[PDB]
Amino acid sequence: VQLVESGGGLVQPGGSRKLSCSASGFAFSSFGMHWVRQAPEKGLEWVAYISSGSGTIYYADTVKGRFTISRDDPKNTLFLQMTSLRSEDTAMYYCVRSIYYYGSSPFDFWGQGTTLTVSDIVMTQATSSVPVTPGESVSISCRSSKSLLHSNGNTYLYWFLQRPGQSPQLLIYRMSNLASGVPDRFSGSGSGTAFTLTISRLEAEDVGVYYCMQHLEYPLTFGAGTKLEL
Amino acid sequence: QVQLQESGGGLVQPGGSLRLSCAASGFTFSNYKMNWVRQAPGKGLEWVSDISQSGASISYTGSVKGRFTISRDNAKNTLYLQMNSLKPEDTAVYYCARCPAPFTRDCFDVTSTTYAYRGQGTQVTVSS
Amino acid sequence: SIAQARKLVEQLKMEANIDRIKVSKAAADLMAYCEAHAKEDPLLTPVPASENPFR
Amino acid sequence: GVILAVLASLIIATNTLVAVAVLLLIHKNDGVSLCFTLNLAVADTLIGVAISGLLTDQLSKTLCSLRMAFVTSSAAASVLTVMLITFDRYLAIKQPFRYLKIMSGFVAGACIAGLWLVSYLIGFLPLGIPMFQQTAYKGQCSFFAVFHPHFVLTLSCVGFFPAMLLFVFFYCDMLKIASMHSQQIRKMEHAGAMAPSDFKALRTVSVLIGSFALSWTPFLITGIVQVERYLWLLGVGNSLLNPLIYAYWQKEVRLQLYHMALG
Amino acid sequence: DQLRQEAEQLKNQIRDARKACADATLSQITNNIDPVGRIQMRTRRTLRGHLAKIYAMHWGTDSRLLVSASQDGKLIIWDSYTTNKVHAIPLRSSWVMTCAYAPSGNYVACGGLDNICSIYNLKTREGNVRVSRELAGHTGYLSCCRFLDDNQIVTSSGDTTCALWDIETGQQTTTFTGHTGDVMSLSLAPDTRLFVSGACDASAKLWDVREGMCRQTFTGHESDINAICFFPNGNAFATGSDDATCRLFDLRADQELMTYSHDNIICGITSVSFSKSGRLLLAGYDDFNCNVWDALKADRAGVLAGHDNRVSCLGVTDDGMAVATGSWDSFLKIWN
Amino acid sequence: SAEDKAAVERSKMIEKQLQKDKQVYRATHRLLLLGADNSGKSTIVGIFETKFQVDKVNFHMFDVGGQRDERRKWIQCFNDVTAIIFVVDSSDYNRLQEALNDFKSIWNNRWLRTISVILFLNKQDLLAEKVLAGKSKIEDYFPEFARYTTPEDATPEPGEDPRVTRAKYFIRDEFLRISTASGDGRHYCYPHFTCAVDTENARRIFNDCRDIIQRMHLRQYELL
Ligand SMILES: COC(=O)N[C@H](C(=O)N[C@@H](Cc1ccccc1)[C@@H](O)CN(Cc1ccc(-c2ccccn2)cc1)NC(=O)[C@@H](NC(=O)OC)C(C)(C)C)C(C)(C)C
Repeated sequence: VQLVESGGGLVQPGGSRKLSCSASGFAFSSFGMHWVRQAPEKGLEWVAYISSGSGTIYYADTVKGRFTISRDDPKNTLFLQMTSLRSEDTAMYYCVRSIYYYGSSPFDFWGQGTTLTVSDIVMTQATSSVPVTPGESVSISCRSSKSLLHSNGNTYLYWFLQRPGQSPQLLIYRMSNLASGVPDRFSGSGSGTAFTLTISRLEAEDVGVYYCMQHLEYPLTFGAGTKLEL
Repeated sequence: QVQLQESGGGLVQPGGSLRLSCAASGFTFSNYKMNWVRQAPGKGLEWVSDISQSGASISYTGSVKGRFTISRDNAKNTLYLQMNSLKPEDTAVYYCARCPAPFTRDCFDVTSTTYAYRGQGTQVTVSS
Repeated sequence: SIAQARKLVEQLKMEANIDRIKVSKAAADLMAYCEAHAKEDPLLTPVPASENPFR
Repeated sequence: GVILAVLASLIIATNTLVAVAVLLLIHKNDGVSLCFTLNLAVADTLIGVAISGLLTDQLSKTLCSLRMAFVTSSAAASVLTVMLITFDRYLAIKQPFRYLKIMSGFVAGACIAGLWLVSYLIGFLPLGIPMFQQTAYKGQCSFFAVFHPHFVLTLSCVGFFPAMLLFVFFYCDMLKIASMHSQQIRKMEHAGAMAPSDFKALRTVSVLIGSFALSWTPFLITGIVQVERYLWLLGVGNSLLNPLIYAYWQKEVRLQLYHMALG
Repeated sequence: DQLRQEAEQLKNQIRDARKACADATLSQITNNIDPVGRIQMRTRRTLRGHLAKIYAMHWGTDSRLLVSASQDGKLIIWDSYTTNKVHAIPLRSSWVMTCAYAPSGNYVACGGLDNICSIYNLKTREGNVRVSRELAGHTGYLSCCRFLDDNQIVTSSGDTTCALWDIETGQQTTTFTGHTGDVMSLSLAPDTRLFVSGACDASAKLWDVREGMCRQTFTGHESDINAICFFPNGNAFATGSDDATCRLFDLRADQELMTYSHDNIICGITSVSFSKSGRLLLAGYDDFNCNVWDALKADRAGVLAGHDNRVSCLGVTDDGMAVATGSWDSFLKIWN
Repeated sequence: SAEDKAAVERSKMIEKQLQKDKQVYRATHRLLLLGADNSGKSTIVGIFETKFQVDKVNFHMFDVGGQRDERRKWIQCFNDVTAIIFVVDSSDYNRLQEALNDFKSIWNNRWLRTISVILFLNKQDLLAEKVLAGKSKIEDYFPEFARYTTPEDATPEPGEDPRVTRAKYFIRDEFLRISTASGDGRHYCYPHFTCAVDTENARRIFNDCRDIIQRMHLRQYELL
C-alpha cells in the first residue's frame, strides 16, 4: 500500500491549481477518499469527501462554492480543483482512505503531504502535559458537548497519534477495541460524555500529539491536541 | 440388521430341476422389490429375473424365457425360484438382492461388490 | 477376500469388553438435565416483543 | 339504470381480487408474462369507475366534455393491452433462441410506460380540433351529444381494421406450427404399440377470436346507425369476460386463489 | 470358513449381552410429567438474491452473520438483523455441496464435486478475498468438511474415508477407515474430542481423534442415513433415515431408546436439529414441510409451512433465538 | 447513521452487479453426457468440460469420469439441465440388455421426470459388415426377432440390403417400446443414427433443443 501526491508551489491570490493523489497497492475501486488539511499553527481540519461510485459528495462550510472533487477509477487518480484562493489557504493537504461495512476500520492509512504556500459538536482538549519520564502512568481526557450513543450501543470516538516529522496513525476506533499493528498496552474507556485514554508503560518512541475525533454528524470536528515532552 | 440367506444348490446332470430360497429378516418384507442376480465364473454380474411388491409385475431376461419361474410368499418372508431343463452353460453363483428405497420404481443393484444389501451366494454345478 | 474377513472378526472382538449400565440410570439423567435448564430456552416460552431483536 | 348499477359493482369487484393475486405471484417469481396481466386488470377497473361516476353520481359549462374524454381514453387501453400480450406470445415460439437473451426487466417497463402516453392523446386531443365537435349543447348528457360522429367512425377505420388483420394473422400461423408437431408425436407412438389435442388446438383459437372480434364491432354498428342500449351493455360485458380468459387458464393463478380464498 | 462361524458366535454373544441389561423404557418413566402443548411460529425475515438452489448454510459464532452456498457458483454472507450483504465470492467450480464458518470468523471453506475443500481469507490488507490454500488427497466427491480449529479441519468424502488435515503444510495426518458405503454427514462433540458419522450402509460409528480407532457401533435402521446431530448434554444423538423415521441412541448403553414415527408420512428426512435445552426436535421432510417433535413424549406439536420445494438445510443459533431454513427455490427464511 | 447509510450503498452496488450476472447466466444451455465404455463416447467429443458454439449460441457439456460406479447420490444435482445425451454401441449383442436396463432406470426416476433424452446409436458401420459376413445370429439372444416386419415408415439408405434395415429398426423399436410406455406428456425421446466419421453432430442437438423449447412453450397455452 502506498499513496503519492503531487502539486503545490507558490500561488498569487486569484490563481488556480490542481492536485493529484495517485494510489497503488490496493483495490482503488472499493474505497472512499477524504481530503484533510493542517494549518501551520493549528490542528487538523476537514475539507471534502467523495464516496465510492461517486454517488455522494459532501463539503464543509468554509470552501463550498469554489472547490471541486473528482475521481477516475481506471487510472487510479484523485483530483482536486480550486478556484481563486484567499490568504488563509496556506496549509499542507493529506490523502486518506476508508471502507464502510459491518465491522470495518475506517481512517487507517494516510498520505504524505503537499506544500501549497500562497502568501456543530464542539470537542475540547486542554492543559497539554508536563514531560514524563519513561516507566510512569499517563492519562489523557477529551471532553465532548453532546451524547454519542446512537440508541444501538455504538459510541463513535477515534484516537490518533502524530509522531514528529511524520504522518498521523490510527490507534483506537469506537473507543473500545484496538487497531491492528499496535501494541496491546493502550486502553480506552469512558461514559457517554466523558472519555479518557490510559497508557501503562512509557517508552522513548511514544512522543507526539494526540487528537480526539468524532464521527456522528458528517461535518467532522477534531480536537486541540496534547503535547508530551521528555 | 439386514440379513439374507441362500440355499438349494448341488451338482446335477444336464436335464433336471431344483429350487432356491431366500429367507429375509430385519425389515418389512411387503414394501420392497426383489431381484435375482447371477455372476458367471470369470465374468461380471448379470441380471436374471424380477418381481414386485403386489405380486404381478414379473419380468425375465431373453435367455431364460420359458424355463424359469419366480414367486414370492409375503406371509413368511421367503423368495423362490423354480428352474428346470437346465443347460451346461449355467454353472454360476446366484444372489438375492433388493432395491434400496421403498415405494420406488427403480434401483441400482449390479455393482462390483460395493452393494450392502445382498446375500452370500450359493454354488450350482450342472456340467457334472 | 480372506484379508477383509479377518478384520471383521478382529474388530468384533474388541466390542465384547464394553461396560454397560441399566437404561433407567441413563434416562433419569436426561430427564433431570431437561428439567434443570427449561427456563433458559426462549423457543419454548414466546419471547416478549420488547426484548426480541427480530421484528 | 338498474342494470348499470349491478354492472358497475361486478366490473370493479371481480377485477380487484385478481390484481391482488397477480401482484403476490409477481414478487416471488420473475417473468415478463405477469407484468402485462397486471396492466389488463388495471385497465378494466378504470372503465367501470368512469362509466359509473358519470351516471349515478351526477344524474340529472364543459362538465360533460372532459368526462367523455376519460371514458374513451380508458377503452383504448383495454384493446392495446390485449395486443401487447399476443405479440409477446408469438416471438417466444417463432424465435426461441433470440428471445431469451434480449427480453429483460428493463425492456418490459419501457413498453408499459409508453403505452399510457399514446392512449392519453387519443381522448384529450379531439376536443382541441374544431372539426370533431358538435354544437347546440344542452342538458340530458349523452355520448353523441358532446361528440361528432365523424371522429368515432374514422378512428375505428384507421384503428381497429388494420389492427384486426394482425391478430388473426398470428393465430393462423401458430396453428400451422402446432399441427405439425402433433403429427410427429403420433408417428412415434405407433412404433411402441405394434411391438383430440389438435381439435382442442382449433377449438381454443375459436374462443379468443370470438371474445375479441365482437369487442369493438357493436359500438361501430350503432355508429353506422347513428349517422343501442342493448349493444352498449354487451360491449362492456366483454370487459367482464377478459379477466376469465387471460387470468384463469393459468394454473398458478388459480391455485393461489384456491389456497387463499377463505382459509 | 471358520471366520464366519466365529463372527456369528461373537454377534450372538454381543446381542445377548446387549439385551441382558434392558429393564424398562424411556416412555415408561416420563409418564407423570405434563406435555408442552402447542407452539406456533411466524416467519420474520426473507432473504432473496440467489440464482439457483441452495445446498448448505452455517451460522456465525455471534448469531448475527451467516453464509450460504448455491449451485450457480456463489457464496454470499448476510447480516440477519438488517438483511444487508457484506461479501460476494465467485467460485471456480459451479458444483458445490458444503460450506463452513470458522469459530473466530477469519476463514470460510467450501467443497464439492471437484474432490477439494478450499480455504478463503476474509481479512486482508488489499481489501479483497482470496484463496489461501487448496487440499487434494481424496478420490470421490466431497460432502462435508467442518472446522475444528484455526489450523486443522475434518473432512468426509464419498470414497468411504474420513481424514484429519493440517492447513499449515497441506498434508493429512490421520485416516479413519471401516465404512462400506459413502459417508454423508458428521457432527462434532462440544469438547472437540469425539465425533460421529453416518454412511449409506445403515450404520453409525464413534471415532477417537487422538488415537484413530473405532470405539463402538450402533445399528438399528433399515435404509440410508441422511443427517445426524448431537445432544446438547453430550451423551446422545439423533439420526434421520430414508424410511421416514428418527431414533435416539444412548452412548452408555449402546441401545436405541425411542422411535419418532407417524402414519401417513411416506417421505425421507434431510436434516435434524435440537434446541438449547434439548426439549424439542426439528426435522425437514421432502413433502415441503417441517415438523417439531417432543423429545420426551414422541408426539407432534406444531408445523412449519411456507416453502414451495423440498428443504435442504436447517440450523439453530447458539443462544437459541431463531431457526433458519433453506430450500430448492432459493429463498432463506428466519422463524421466531 | 452516517456509518450505516454506506452499508446500504454497498449492498445496492452488490445487488446491481448480481443483476448484470443474471443476464449472462440465463442465456446459456447446459448438457449432460452419459454412456458406457467401448462406445466411442470420447470420439464424438473428476469433472470434464467442453464449450462449442453454433450460430452465435453457446452450449456447455459435462462428462463425469472421476467417481465410483454408485450413481444414485450425485445424480440428483443434474435435475435442471436442458437435456441428457445417451450413447450406445449398436454392434455387440452381448451387452444390449445392460444398456436397456440403465435406460429404463434413468427414465423411470423421480427427480428426472421432466428431462428429455437425445439418443445416439453409434457405430452403424460394423453392424452392416457383421450381418453381411455372417457369424452370429440375433434370435438366439432375442427370441422375438423371428416375427418382425419392417414398418411402412422405413427410409432405407440408397443401395443397402433390407436385412440391415430390419436389424436397425428392431434395435430402435426396442428402446422406443420403453420410451413410449410411461410418458405422461412431459418429456420425449429423439432417436438418431450416427456413424464414426459423421461431421454433422452439433446441428442435430441445435434442432432438438429448439424443438424441446417450442413444444414446452406450446403446451401451456392450451394449444397442444
Ligand atoms: C371455462 O369455461 C367457460 O365457461 N368458458 C369461458 C367462456 O365464457 N366461454 C364462452 C365465451 C364466449 C361467449 C360468447 C361469444 C363468444 C365467446 C364461449 O367461448 C364458450 N365456448 C363455446 C363457444 C365458442 C365460440 C363461439 C362463437 C365465437 C364467435 C362467433 C360465434 N360463436 C360461441 C360459443 N366454449 C368452447 O368452445 C369449449 N369447447 C368445447 O369443447 O366445449 C364442449 C371450450 C371452453 C373448451 C373452448 C372461457 C372459455 C372464455 C374461459
